[PDB]
Amino acid sequence: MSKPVKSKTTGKNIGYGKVILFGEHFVVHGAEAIVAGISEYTECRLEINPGVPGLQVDDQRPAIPGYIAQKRDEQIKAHQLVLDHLKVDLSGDGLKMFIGGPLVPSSGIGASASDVVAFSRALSELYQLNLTDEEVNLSAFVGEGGYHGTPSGADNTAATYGGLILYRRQNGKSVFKPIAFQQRLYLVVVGTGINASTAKVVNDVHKMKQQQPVQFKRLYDNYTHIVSQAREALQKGDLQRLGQLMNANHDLCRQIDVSCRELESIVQTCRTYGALGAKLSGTGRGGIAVALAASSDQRDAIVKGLKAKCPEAKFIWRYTVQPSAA
Ligand SMILES: C[C@@](O)(CCO)CC(=O)[O-]
Repeated sequence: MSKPVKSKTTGKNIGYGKVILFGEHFVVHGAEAIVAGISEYTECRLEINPGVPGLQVDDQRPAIPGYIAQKRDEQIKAHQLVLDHLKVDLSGDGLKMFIGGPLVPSSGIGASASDVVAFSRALSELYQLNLTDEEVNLSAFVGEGGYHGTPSGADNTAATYGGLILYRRQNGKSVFKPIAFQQRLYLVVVGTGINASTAKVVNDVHKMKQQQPVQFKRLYDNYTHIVSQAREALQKGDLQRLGQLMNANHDLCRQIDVSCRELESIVQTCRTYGALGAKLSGTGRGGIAVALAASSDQRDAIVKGLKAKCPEAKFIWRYTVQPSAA
């Protein structure tokens, strides 16, 4: 059982946000996915709470209205899973937790993973556990079990490592590797305000494949071609090509029936206002859409356009993926 070495964290213990750039839904069936850990993050600060047992959560994340209250019971389970995993006993002296960072918690942004990653790093500091990224990622994965469900590993992996990540089901579980990229990704991420059930939509897609094996196989193959090109576009640093491929990916997502009217409105407006590419991101049928801008100034025009002309764009965020290398 781990005992606290520090009385208060002084580090910057964070978990990155996440957007799926390519391959939501198709990844379930063996295709390669591109997941982006964004710069924007959740921070966890910890300090000892002498004589006061348990974990006191001071959650001040800039979450969308109602989100924190909705997710609190899951968060309780999640934090306790991390605490148990790391063998931390708070039955005597507990902990005060402060949760901050600029990441806006909302469905589709991997905010729950960001939370448990930040918490795992903060615990590692306070208890001087010297956790590797691998160990942080596992702690987060375990904790993610407290939210529903089930975690693929993509959210926690993006939250602990950051940057661009190749995600595939291989031999025969989730396999992750970093993607090297030399350019900044200027993203507009848009929340619909609608929460969809990952499990239901995935199972609906499973049923579509069952009902139309030949048609689904074609869409699946069409996807593998897009992500193959997406990888090359990334290696080249051709953002215009990447954007075009994002659009093509969205088209395939509509064909497996994971879009909706609100998402269509957002992507249409994004493209109208000069986005290189725009698509739903993640589960679909609600959640977030993601648009790629060529620059920061061109991102301004898209945000302007969405605010003015797209009422379905309930929440609008400027997110960035920092380059991995010089
Ligand atoms: C729909 C899906 O591809 C992404 C949901 O965030 C499911 C998964 O990858 O486990």
